[PDB]
Amino acid sequence: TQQPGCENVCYDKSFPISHVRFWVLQIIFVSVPTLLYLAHVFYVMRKEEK
Amino acid sequence: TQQPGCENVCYDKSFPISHVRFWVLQIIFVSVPTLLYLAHVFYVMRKEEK
Repeated sequence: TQQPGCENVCYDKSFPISHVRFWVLQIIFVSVPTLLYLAHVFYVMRKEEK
Repeated sequence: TQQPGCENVCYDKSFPISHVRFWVLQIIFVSVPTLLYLAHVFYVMRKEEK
């Protein structure tokens, strides 16, 4: 098309969120509970030491 | 503007009819009664001849 601004609005409609950024979000939210448990058990060990 | 087709629609809005063509219409409609009278009196003369 020759319509100004049509390309990026159509791209935005086609891709609400990028694939790689969505996968980054997925992997980060998957890793969050593991890091939470790691830090929690580390501080539990610190409490046990004292 | 970069909008396709805006230039000619704006030209059409600005100039509903061209100036020279409007003046041609004016002069032609002004001449019409003169030609009508000329031909009419010519045929009246032809009738008078016979």
